[PDB]
Amino acid sequence: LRSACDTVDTWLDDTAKGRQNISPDKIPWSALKTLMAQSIYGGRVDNEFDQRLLNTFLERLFTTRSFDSEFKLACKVDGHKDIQMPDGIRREEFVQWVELLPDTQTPSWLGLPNNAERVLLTTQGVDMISKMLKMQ
Amino acid sequence: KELKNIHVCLGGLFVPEAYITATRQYVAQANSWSLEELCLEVNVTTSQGATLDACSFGVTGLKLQGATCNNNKLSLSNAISTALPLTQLRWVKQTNTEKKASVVTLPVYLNFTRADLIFTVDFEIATKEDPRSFYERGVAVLCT
Repeated sequence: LRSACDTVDTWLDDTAKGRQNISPDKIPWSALKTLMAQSIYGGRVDNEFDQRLLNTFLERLFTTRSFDSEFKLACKVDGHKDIQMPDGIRREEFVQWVELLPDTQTPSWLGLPNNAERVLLTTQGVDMISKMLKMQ
Repeated sequence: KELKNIHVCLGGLFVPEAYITATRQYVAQANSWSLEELCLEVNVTTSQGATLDACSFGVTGLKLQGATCNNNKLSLSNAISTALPLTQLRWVKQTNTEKKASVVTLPVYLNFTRADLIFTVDFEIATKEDPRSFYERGVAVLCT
């Protein structure tokens, strides 16, 4: 994450040469995506299908469309509702958006099927029973 | 010669990857081609015991994870594993015409741990299913 933050700052400063408002289409999306595809979060990947998955997220999230009003971070999490991109221009607006996220996270937030947590949740529930019983 | 006509459970084989290479080497030998010149076409049958072409091989026990196969057209599924009755692995001369904008390459792992890749299959998706959704949901095929 820190390396990705430095890369974002390095290339944004390179393009926006001391300016107040850089055009979204002038943001170096190719530089940011490739460096994260190959070096940052990419250097750990030793699997082509995991590499393709990493490329898929980077291609979806880092474009000029991310600055549009109706950008969609996730689609159809619960079948009907989905997560919208906040229309913020300042940091505090984004932090407010994060704090207003519901406590109803499902693996569909991650692009996974909602049944991915079924076995994992079931084991923990049995694990909680075993731990409670042991302390009795 | 009867080794070609017998259906094979890839999970049972000790080295399933070598069987994939052997079938690729078998077809290129008859047609005097190179192994790089053969691409793997996959056909899934409703029932086992179907007509086996000269350049085709029957494989049993493949399990589709996160999707269903219907008429060689994958659709996303909310089930965990879908059994593939009989998968025909057919080797054909490569024509390097790229993808088809509705084709997903699915990894075929040996078991549920997905620690060992055996080979890759190409399927055609159906409806408006985004191929990227197949990538994000971890759609794959298991040998056992």
